[PDB]
Amino acid sequence: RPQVPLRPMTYKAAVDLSHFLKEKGGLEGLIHSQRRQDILDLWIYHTQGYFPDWQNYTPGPGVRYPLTFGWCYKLVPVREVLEWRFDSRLAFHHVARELHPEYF
Amino acid sequence: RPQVPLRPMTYKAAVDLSHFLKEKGGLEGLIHSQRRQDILDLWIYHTQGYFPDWQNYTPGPGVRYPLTFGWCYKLVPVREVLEWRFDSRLAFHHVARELHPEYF
Amino acid sequence: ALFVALYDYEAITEDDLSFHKGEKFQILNSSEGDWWEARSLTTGETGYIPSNYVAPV
Amino acid sequence: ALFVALYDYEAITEDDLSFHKGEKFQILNSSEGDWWEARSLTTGETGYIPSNYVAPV
Ligand code: PBM
Ligand code: PBM
Repeated sequence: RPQVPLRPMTYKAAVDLSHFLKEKGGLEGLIHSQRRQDILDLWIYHTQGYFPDWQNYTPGPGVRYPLTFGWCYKLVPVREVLEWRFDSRLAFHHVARELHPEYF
Repeated sequence: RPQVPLRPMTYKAAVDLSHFLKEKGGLEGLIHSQRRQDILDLWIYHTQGYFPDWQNYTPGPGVRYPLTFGWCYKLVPVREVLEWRFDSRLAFHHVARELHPEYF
Repeated sequence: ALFVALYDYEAITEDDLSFHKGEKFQILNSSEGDWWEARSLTTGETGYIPSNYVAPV
Repeated sequence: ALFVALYDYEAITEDDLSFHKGEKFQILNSSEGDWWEARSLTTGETGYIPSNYVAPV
């Protein structure tokens, strides 16, 4: 089974992936780590073809908001120890672009 | 052609990869690009089994030194445009740790 | 020019088309990249498939 | 026992073992982990190899 063709992350792709993982009951609460996340990104990359360079969050401290509008996971402190926290409002409020309009 | 088994990075493996990639000349002077590098790292991950989280460089501006001791490449200017420059003495001097112990 | 699925594919996104090995497709769009827009001959369902997972019939 | 290569390999060091598809091997150790130490029957050289690239002869 070949590595799927590479493609850009999208708003719609980020919304489906978030709901899918939420269904899977994984990231919720899970303590964040570059390794765990790289593992995630690589899985999504292998499986769906979304190049592993989209899951960037905003600079801390506090909650880190996803730059990818449509990705419904934010990082909530619980270096701060962060936990992946689903928030469907991120599919409706591009917080990161307001806090840091420069990235866009 | 399966993704090779994972295997930890080690001074020796970083030193070996440096000379390996030097043999298959191509990085020299090649203009750096996170994408170009992400591609490189994924190739080594599938090919040789080194989880893509080793080739991290120090902050800018100026020359960006490799954080993994053994990796004999640094990013040299000409924001700031960078290139991959093989610097053999990086295997004998952990510059990145000297100048940026915060990452250690 | 029909195509046949060489492997199974399970979409997660909504615009992707899940399919099983042996399923046959008719490509609607293939110039927009390496993820083609295919129509299932079996179900009439349209969506994007990893072009590298299908081969001509 | 003897094993054979399903695909090629290209080592980045002399401590590992490069090879081609079909090369036979004598597994000198496989209790270290997933990268086995073996001897190429087709060259008479020892080095580590990705266990998943070789299958039993
Ligand atoms: C685990 Pb990556 C190729 C930013
Ligand atoms: C290449 Pb020196 C100054 C241990």
